[PDB]
Amino acid sequence: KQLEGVHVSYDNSIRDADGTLVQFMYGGDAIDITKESHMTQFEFCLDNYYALLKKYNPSALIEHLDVESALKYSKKTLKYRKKHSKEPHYKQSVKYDPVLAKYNPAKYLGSVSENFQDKLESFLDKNSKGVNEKKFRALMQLKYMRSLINPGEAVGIIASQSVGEPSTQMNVT
Amino acid sequence: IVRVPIALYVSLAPMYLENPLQGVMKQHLNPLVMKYNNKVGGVVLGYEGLKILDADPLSKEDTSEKLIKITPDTPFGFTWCHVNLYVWQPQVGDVLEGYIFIQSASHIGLLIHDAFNASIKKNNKLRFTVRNVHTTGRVVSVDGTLIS
Amino acid sequence: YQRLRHMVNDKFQVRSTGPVNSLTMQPVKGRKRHGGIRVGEMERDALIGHGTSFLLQDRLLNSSDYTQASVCRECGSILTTQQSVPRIGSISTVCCRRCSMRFEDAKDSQIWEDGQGNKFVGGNETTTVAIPFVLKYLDSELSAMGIRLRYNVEPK
Amino acid sequence: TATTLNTPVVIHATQLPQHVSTDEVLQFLESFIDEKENTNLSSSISQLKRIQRDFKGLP
Amino acid sequence: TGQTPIVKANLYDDYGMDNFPNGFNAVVAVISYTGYDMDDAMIINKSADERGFGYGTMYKTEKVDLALNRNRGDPITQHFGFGNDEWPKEWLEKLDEDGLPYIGTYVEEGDPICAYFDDTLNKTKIKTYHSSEPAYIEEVNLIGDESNKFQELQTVSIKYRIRRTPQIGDKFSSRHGQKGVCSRKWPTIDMPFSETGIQPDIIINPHAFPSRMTIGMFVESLAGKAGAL
Amino acid sequence: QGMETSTSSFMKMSYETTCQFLTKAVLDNEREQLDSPSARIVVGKLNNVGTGSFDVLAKVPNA
Amino acid sequence: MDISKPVGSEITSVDFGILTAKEIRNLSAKQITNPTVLDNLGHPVSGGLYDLALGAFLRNLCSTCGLDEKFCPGHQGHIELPVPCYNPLFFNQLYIYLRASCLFCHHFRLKSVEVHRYACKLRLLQYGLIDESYKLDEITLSSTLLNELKSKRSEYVDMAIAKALSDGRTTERGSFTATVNDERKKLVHEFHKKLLSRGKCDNCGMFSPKFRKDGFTKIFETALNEKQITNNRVKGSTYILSTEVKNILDTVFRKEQCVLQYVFHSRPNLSRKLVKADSFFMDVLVVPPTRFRLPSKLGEEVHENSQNQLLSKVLTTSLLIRDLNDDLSKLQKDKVSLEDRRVIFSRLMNAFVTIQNDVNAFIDSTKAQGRVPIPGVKQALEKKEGLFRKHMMGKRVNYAARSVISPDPNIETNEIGVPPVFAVKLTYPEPVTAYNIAELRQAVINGPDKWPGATQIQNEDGSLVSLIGMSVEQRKALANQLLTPSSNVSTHTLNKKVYRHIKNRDVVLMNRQPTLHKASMMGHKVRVLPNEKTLRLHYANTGAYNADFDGDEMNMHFPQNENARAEALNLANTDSQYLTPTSGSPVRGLIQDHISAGVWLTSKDSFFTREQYQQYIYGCIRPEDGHTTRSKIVTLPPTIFKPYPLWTGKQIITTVLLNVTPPDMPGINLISKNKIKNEYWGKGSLENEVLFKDGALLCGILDKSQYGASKYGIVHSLHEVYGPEVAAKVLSVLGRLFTNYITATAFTCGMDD
Amino acid sequence: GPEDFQQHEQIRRKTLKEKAIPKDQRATTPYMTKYERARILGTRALQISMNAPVFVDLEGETDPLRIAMKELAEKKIPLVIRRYLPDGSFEDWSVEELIVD
DNA sequence: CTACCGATAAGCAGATCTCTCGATTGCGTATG
DNA sequence: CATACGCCTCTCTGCTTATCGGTAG
RNA sequence: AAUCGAGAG
Ligand SMILES: [Mg+2]
Ligand SMILES: [Zn+2]
Ligand SMILES: [Zn+2]
Ligand SMILES: [Zn+2]
Repeated sequence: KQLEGVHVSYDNSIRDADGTLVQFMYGGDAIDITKESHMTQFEFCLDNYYALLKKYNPSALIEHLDVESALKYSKKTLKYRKKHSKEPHYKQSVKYDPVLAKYNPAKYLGSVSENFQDKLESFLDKNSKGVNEKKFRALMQLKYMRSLINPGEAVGIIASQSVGEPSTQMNVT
Repeated sequence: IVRVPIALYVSLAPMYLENPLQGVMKQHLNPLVMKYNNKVGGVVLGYEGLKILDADPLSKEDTSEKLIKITPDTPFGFTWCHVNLYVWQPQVGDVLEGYIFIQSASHIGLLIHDAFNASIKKNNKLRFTVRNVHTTGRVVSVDGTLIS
Repeated sequence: YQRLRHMVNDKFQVRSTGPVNSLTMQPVKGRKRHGGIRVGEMERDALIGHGTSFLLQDRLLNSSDYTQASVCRECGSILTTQQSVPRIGSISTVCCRRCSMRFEDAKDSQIWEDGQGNKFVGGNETTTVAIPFVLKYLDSELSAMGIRLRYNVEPK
Repeated sequence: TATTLNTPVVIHATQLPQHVSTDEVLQFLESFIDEKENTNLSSSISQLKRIQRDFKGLP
Repeated sequence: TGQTPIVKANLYDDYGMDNFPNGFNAVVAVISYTGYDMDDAMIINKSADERGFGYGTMYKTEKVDLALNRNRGDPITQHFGFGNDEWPKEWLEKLDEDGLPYIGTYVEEGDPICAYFDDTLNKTKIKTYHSSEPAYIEEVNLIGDESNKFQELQTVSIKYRIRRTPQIGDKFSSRHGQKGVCSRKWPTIDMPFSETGIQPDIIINPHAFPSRMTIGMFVESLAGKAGAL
Repeated sequence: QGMETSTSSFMKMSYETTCQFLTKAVLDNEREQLDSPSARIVVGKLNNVGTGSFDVLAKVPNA
Repeated sequence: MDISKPVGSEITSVDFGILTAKEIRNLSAKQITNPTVLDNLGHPVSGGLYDLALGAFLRNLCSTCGLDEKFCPGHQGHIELPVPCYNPLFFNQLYIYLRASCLFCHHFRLKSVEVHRYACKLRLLQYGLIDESYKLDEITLSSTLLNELKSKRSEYVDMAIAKALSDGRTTERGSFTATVNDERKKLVHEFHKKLLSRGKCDNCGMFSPKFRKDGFTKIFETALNEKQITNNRVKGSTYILSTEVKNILDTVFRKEQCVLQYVFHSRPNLSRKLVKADSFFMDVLVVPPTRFRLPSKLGEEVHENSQNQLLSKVLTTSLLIRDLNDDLSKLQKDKVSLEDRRVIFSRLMNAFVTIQNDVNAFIDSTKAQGRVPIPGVKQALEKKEGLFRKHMMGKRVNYAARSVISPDPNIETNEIGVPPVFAVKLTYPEPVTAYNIAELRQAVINGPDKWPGATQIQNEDGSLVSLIGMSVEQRKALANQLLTPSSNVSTHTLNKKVYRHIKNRDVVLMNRQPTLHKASMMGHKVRVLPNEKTLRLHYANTGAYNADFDGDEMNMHFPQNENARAEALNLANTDSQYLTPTSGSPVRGLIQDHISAGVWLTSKDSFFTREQYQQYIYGCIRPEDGHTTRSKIVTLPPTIFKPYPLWTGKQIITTVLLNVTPPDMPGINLISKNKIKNEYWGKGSLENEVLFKDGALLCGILDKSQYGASKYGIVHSLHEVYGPEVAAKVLSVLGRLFTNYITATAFTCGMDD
Repeated sequence: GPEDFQQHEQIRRKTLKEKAIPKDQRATTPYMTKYERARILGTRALQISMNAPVFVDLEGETDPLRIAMKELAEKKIPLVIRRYLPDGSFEDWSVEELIVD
């Protein structure tokens, strides 16, 4: 009854129908729960790259987009975080923010989450095979672009159902 | 005979989505011609300068393509429109020139202005005054009063 | 093997149209009366979660109690309106009661008469909207409690 | 009759009426059916031929 | 048509429940063959169904008490029968001479049940059957009063009959909680057969047994085959 | 108690204690803005979540 | 609703309000005079509760509208009760405002400086200024000092609002949000608490008497104190009438109009209407129309409406007090029987109590007193069985069926088995066009019995025609004259609508209560079957609906407009919901017997000859029904060449994929496992893992883990690679494959197992 | 009387003009979301059903929803979506401007 | 000294899917 | 003895309210 | 129409 109105705005932020804002990103990444099926399944993604291309056509989904600024700022911020290395969160600077915060995740290619980038680079450290890191990276980024919750998705209803329906199958309480 | 630019919110038929000017005129104006309309009153005659509005705020004028807003329930679209009504206006106390069609002792059956019905009551070219106007009847009409 | 008494001839039901509840103009309850089946609160909430909005509007307004009521644009109320009794050859007109005064009190055509014979001139500014009949019932039950509801129409 | 499909929702007026001149009378008489028919309502638009002759000649 | 259970308890005879057979001894095949019975459904034999398997009727009583208006000395305003007014002969085609219907007449919606000439309205009044289920009449019991004072006839009790043959969607259940709606009348040419030459009249899935854990059904199948043999 | 401070009075009234939320809305002369999904269902307006989050126009071809 | 009668106007908001006592009098079509609802002869009685002025009643032309029972919408009337009655809704607000009021000076028993502080704060909060309302408390730093404080605070607030309006942080209507609402309610609550705490009035110095209450419609006051009277004298459980409380409140509200406008208006009052304290008192009741108070015939018994009962009771007490006033004037001239005059005055007081309690009963059933109690207006819309929940959130609907469900593995997984009886009853109004007359004329010819057919034909003028009682030649004339030009000028943009039967073209809504999650209500393309009267459902949807076949039934709603058709076909259709948004795990897939048959067909020990292999593939696929992609079935090389050509089950799965999967697309190179440990197959077995490649199965076995309630399976990867549509078709094709297979090599269980 | 209507009209038109986005500042998704796709198809279907003009050959079609899907494939649909924002603003993306899937 | 108030255990108001059948409906006393 | 007209006792949250004293005018 | 009773998933 309370969450029945909250729904993703066309700004990728979720906010109840009175306008008040609850979150700026769904979970912090704007990643659709249904569509996040194999985002981190990079081995399957690589094994199927050539089949996945026929649906993530770059030449059909590149013109009406910007493909430079988001990736450039992404590399900039990635290097920034890498250089700062490990230090307690209250000491680290905030000179650089997540890319989706500044760049539209649905208009600017490469504007993706931070866990996604870390795991993608970690599994790209395999160096085992055509298919090259550039084409694989571009296709994974287009996958992330197509894996975003559409605006107006009844996210509040969906969350209320996801937290109530499993409760049918139910020393601290 | 006066011109009244009015703004109306008239629905549009999906059948006329390829001719909106005619789809507005033939659907909301011809049913107003020669009818006592509660904005002017006289026999509405002429629909000059019909301009269809545009639901796009940043729409430069003179454009031959316009937007029509579609109701969420039905395919019929609504919009605002502008047109000069250009309508006569006979009222009480105005000189009226008429003719007599068929003479009756109780209520003369006559068509004023060669087309418009009327009658002459009991207690009451020619330039006769007007006491009242009959528009709740079958046709547009006005009785005759000859007291002076 | 036992043949149970829950046979399918006592369980199936379909309605296209039929009887409606008089005070809500919604389909009646029950099978033996040829009524409807309730799409409840949980089903409505499920229909919202899908985002299928017109499904929700069809299963909660369009096919239950959709009525082309009349609302006074000047007044802002639904159930204060009334048809005008026609004179000889006239055409009946929809007119307001709250927004109308007596032609008798104030000292041509803008005068309308009700059935009892009184003559009024006044709030002849009612439009037609699309509301559930449960809205009119709720409006009546609120007005009987001393509460007014002004409804704002998009075109004024 | 007179449902939405044949009735404006509202005919709110924007300005006060203005009259015309005599040179706007004989323009409408000679250039209306030229711009309209050069249906069933035609049984109610025939009276314009009567209105034209009132301001043109002898009825 | 009911049958005694071959696999009966000893108390089926101490209490004497042979007077009310609630079912029949069906040849059950625990087989996954048709696909039309996986979750909880089951399949009957079309031929067996057509030879009287599980047939039954339904009986419905409808009181036709005509004292709905008269009250304790008020005149009898309605008498069963036909008056000297206009009444189409299609009514008599279904109605007996006295206004009550015959026995064993096929009745549907809109058919008259009983007619009577109403005194005040000077017109015969019929009554119609209220159900979308075609029916046959069983009896018409006239009803009087037990007081020493005698009256007219105003109450009649009618019993109806309808053929409730077992169609797909009906629930048949074993005696071990293995309920399941009939999902299709499988034609006997399509049914599986054995060397002996019998198509089982009931097909149930084996996957109903693991989760439900009814070995009683298996041992009842075994005991039933042994006892019939 | 956790939904007292919400602009949609229809949501609260449909939820529970319809009377108390009705008094709190009539007394402050709150103008229910008809934007929560419950208010839309109360009045009969197309819901704005999903296929009601936008509008639809029609490009005519002629002036 | 109808799609060919659009509505020009539309509601855009709604604002509550108090129904003023004089507008109803202006509105009302008739007063209510006598309690007796009806006389004999079956006729209405003038001045009763069934007047013709309040609406049509049983073929009685409405004396107000003049229309009949099918067209009279009802007309409200009013009952004029003499003594004003407390409105039971606002009793607590009436008590709060009456209390903490000084009838002596006609002001609140609180400092005017603090009262103006609260009023300024509230007028700031009306525009959403939250920080300004808190920095207003920085001016605190006797008449001259107090007036200086008032002037500076009001000037500051006016400047703050001017700055906010100029910058754009507000508009003319005001800025109202959840945070502003919280702040405003918090401030109002603290203001009421501070107001109802003071002792003697601080604006004059005079004590005022206290009040009490024994609940609702029960008003009393008290007497002063032995020391208070001395304080009052140097400064200078009685019952209270409702009119007395009203007269007390009128003055103080006229005095405090400023604070009351900033309390009784959460939005900036544009209408600048006053706040009249008579709003708390119902001087005149409203009677709902006869349309809303009609009785019903449950056979011969007729029940009088309970609203009529309570209104006639209120009117009985009204006539009692009115006719008691007639004899109170009899003792007015003879002022010598004052004792009996006081007796009937106590009688008048008790009649006041009774009428106030009667209106309290008429509004809230519990706010009555006395111990079956008749429902009141509040009780009519309060709870689950009230009005909001039972008739506005969820309503019974037309064009919706219901029946027991049964399985049918021979319908596509996006389909449902519609019985013939529904298919001749559920309908859909198809407006006739030149692309429909081929089939719509045929539906009209066939009529309401022969599916596909039609039940009604809705004429161009909106009139309806029924085909139920017509002949073949008559319906032939109607169909041949179905589409024709309309000579009516008004309906020159409308065409005939045919209420055609539900074909297989359409889509339907299915719902198995309780609807725990959104996936339990999807859309299915209808397939019409000439079998028994039950809905037939594929097996994969049993997981989504949590549905069994042990006697389950589920509602089947038929969308009646293209908006809803396209809604259910694209956003809610069962194929577009392969996974659930609970955790992104799959929810669809074959369930038990197809899985156990897969463990056998994909077993390494199973080979199939040329004939058996080709039969299985064709029965599974049927290219004539669109399951293929190459316009001709393709094949595979047999595994074995000598002595004779044999195949394998894994090859059967491989060619099934190759036939459903779109061409010129690499097959699913998948690596996963299943629920079967290697040691079960014997030493050296590698069946625990499945090795798909180029659209071919090469190791392990298919299982539940690759189709059903398990992740990272073959159907899950087919979903991930070709969308959900191809995964749905794979589910369907495997359902028709493991079915026709299990007929040939059946599966059983017994005591030996 | 007439002039107050002009004041209302000017106020509403100026508010509408200020709410909108000037055809080039719009920064919403270029992808057509599923909800927009569904409603676009349905509204076009309804318009065709009420006999609105159709530009593509029916190919022996009977279903207006199928015809609308064919139009969307051809992209000859005269229909403009208008994405409203939290506070309320417009972005009148037309048909041949969005990328589907 | 006492009022202003800031905080100390108790009374009450309101909570706790859809469906199909069937049966029955409070009494006392006053006039004819 | 029919007919007709009214009086009558086995949950939990969260806000109604405490008795008294701390402490600056 | 409510109350009570029997059941279905
Ligand atoms: Mg079940
Ligand atoms: Zn009004
Ligand atoms: Zn009426
Ligand atoms: Zn005072």
